[PDB]
Amino acid sequence: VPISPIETVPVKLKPGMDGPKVKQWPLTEEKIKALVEICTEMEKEGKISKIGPENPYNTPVFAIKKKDSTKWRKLVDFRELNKRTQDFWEVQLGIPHPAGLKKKKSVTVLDVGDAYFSVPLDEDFRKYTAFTIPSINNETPGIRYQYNVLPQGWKGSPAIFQSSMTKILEPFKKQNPDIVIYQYMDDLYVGSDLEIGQHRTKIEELRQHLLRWGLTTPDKKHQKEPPFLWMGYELHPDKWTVQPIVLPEKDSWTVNDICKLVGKLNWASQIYPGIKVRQLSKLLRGTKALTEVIPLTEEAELELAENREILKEPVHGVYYDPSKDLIAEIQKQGQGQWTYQIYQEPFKNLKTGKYARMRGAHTNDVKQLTEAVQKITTESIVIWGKTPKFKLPIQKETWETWWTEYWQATWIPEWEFVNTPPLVKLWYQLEKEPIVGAETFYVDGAANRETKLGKAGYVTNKGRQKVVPLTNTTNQKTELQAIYLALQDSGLEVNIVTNSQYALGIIQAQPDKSESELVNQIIEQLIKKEKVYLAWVPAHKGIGGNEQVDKLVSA
Amino acid sequence: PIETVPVKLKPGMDGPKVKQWPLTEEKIKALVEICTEMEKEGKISKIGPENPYNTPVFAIKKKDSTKWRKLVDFRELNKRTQDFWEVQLGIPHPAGLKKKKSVTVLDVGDAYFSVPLDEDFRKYTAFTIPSINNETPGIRYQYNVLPQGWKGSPAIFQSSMTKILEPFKKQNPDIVIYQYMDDLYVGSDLEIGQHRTKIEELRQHLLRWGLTTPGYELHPDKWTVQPIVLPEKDSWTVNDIQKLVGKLNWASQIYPGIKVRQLSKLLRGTKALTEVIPLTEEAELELAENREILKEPVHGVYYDPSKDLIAEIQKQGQGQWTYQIYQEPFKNLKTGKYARMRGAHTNDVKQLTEAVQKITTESIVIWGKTPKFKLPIQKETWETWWTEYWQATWIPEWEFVNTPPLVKLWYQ
DNA sequence: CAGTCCCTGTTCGGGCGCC
RNA sequence: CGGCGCCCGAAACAGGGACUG
Ligand SMILES: Cc1ccnc2c1NC(=O)c1cccnc1N2C1CC1
Ligand SMILES: [Ca+2]
Repeated sequence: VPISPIETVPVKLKPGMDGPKVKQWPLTEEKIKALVEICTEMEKEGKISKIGPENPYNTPVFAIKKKDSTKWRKLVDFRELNKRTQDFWEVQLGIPHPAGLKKKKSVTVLDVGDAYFSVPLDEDFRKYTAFTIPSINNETPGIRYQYNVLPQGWKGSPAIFQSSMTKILEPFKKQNPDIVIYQYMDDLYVGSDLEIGQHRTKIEELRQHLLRWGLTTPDKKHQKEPPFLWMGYELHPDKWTVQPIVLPEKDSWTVNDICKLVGKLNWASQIYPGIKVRQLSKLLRGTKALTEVIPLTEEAELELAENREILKEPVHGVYYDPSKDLIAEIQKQGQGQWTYQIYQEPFKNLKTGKYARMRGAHTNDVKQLTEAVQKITTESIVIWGKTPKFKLPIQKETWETWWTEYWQATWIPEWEFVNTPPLVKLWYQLEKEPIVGAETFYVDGAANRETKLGKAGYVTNKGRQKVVPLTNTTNQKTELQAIYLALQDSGLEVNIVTNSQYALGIIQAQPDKSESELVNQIIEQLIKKEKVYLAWVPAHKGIGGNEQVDKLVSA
Repeated sequence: PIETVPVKLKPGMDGPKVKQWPLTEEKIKALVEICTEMEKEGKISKIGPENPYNTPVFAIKKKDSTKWRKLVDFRELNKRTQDFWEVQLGIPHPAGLKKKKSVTVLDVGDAYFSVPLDEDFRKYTAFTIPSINNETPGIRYQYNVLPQGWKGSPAIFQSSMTKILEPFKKQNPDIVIYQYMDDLYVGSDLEIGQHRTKIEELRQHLLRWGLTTPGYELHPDKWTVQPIVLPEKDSWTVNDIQKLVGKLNWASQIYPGIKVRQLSKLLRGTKALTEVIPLTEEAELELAENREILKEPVHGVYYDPSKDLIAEIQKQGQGQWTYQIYQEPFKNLKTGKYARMRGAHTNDVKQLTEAVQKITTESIVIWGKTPKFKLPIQKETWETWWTEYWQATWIPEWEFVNTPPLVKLWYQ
């Protein structure tokens, strides 16, 4: 007889499959002599066993190495067993963001020893565990065994640990509604608004409750060490910050440097406001080797400069106070880059961030704001579980004009104006109705699929015509191209008739910026006009001067 | 201690493994207070990591209700139980339900918790109650009884339901009763006074047989179809004749007898958009003859039961939305328009959510099937907020579309 | 009726940053 | 090796336009 710690979790095999038999793959020759003994340790503690006839099971060893150890850590590879083992619902859905924690008076961290080996493997699954690895080099053929606990590198270990651990803590919590626990791996972080010593009452009173299930918590544990360093963060019960950032000063710039660079700025962006990555990010376009050599443009360095000075001074985030409202404020940083701050008490921030992502071939600021406001709402719901009151560089009339006109369903939740230039504006509007006494430019374009050659031009009610030859073009660009002419050659008010559904789809969404230089020019002409009514007709219906401009260019 | 109808995932496919989307603290609370209670009742019970299946859940308040309703998005399961419900047990769709002067929708879903559910199937009802900020891991349950909103639940309860209802149906032969998931559609030509009484009356029949029921009225006889219509004009500008011709050109994919020839010819030279050109009689008569072909039906448009319904919604502005239901392009089963819905003039996402529901509802009263939506919205916008405005116990299917407007011409 | 292109957007894949 | 965030690519996927007798 062995003994029985804590409730066991049923584990099956992917139906119609069975345990593995495998040959070894290389691992370093030195550290491996120690376990020949260590296995004999575990038999007596309950972590191992053996049987002769029953195991058609053998497993190899493949590893990854770690820095910062005062002792060496053993391992075994079940990878063959893994692939054959049922899937689980993973318990780590990701980790909480610091800015989402409520402020707690007292916060301690207990580190669970023998964490994976303190958990019983499923009785009936135990069998599949049998394994063998080289003695020192090797001499005689060998022997084998089975696992009585959660094996290192097994698929179910973290999941089964995590769920079991949770099950244990549950009765403590109900008897302690106002304590707060959080579990990451084998570390527990406990906290309370109780008085400092009586908090330590419950710290032991809980180490009791963990042992009662066989879970060991030493006193090398530190209440006096916080800040705790966990995943790039420094956490004190009153305030939090990111772990220290090292910015490469290297004169030699390879694309892998900029990459490591950007990720750091972006990671910095959760706390330090105003980080901009745009110009540094331009370098990455269409490059073959991650080892390639790339130069820094003047813009990217001027930005990198502005960015370097922000990191100069330190900064810290606060925690969330459920009693008080959430406030999110966005500033336009230009070049489709955006920054936002989310705070509760003015000038003390919970967190920051950027939204730089340029979405679509042609876009505008209202759209891009709308997007940022959405990135932020989601982030806010993940973290605080509510939507912020939004502070925005946009006139309530600017916005009302856009969303109500736009063809798409679009929304910003409850939000108010902050007059903080640059203010977001709409750079032009198309008329909804024909413009009296404006010249009417009928435009068409055509190109030939084979030769990639074409012409773009127009006819007007006044007799004015134009046709321009164009080389290496497409049917679409000529249709865009004719509209461009019609803008150039027209007065401040003008009507344009186009038969391009394509062209019309673009212009009507009132882009203020485009990838396409031709659209940018159209835009630029568009902003200069006073009144533009742009209309569509079906091709080849024998319409208007549409038939006429069709003949001119298809010829 | 009663039998349990076994259930199986149609061949080849596994249980739904779909992720739980983030919830508001508001709604996470309502589920916790709802689930602990449903557990105490042994309706659901806690589960472990050995069960790797998940369906998303959230919560809603039904229209005009301050009470929180739990909602599971079983869409994925229902796709994976599907051969079971469609092929095994059919539910005849009353063609009259749609003709009734009034139709009430009663929420009967609670009754389903009576019947137990097949123990081999229960691992497929797994859902996570999420935590704010990932502070706790999820509280995971699975359904022991017949889960609300699953397509098998109203099926397996079909027998038990038909029983409890036969008295009323027998005593009231002229009243029509349909059932689509957690909802029961009940309608009659009785004056609303004797109707509302007959509904309460219907409430007891299930109230005394062990059911609870958390206005509901529809008026299908009044449901109007939005026909295509050419503007009424005194005098026509060039621009008018053009928008007209283009629209007519569109319409002719739908009605083939349309001809634009004489109306087309009116535009002949290169003329200012705003000059007023008079309608020749020969065209004037063709257009009016066109206006005719546009009051008619469309040859060969009829509902075909096997095909899915498809709904397209357009934002027309100033609080209006148009929609069309069809199974194959240009053959439309119904067309319509909405205005002054909640959110009109303030929140588009709210209005469209409202819109999707009103459309889904008619879709169920008429063909007894929910449509697949083409939603005029960016994925993330809809996906971020739709859950706030949702007042229905079902969840139609949707995909996201962008059309710069040349299809806007459904409405003037 | 099918098969060429042109254009745009949305999956995915890469590779950083934090484990 | 997985999670989250991100930047890029489009070799691919999808939608819509347009031509080919
Ligand atoms: C790393 C971590 C992750 C999640 N929550 C916490 C912590 N540790 C803390 O440092 C912490 C700090 C302040 C408030 N809550 C904290 N806690 C909660 C337990 C009291
Ligand atoms: Ca043409």
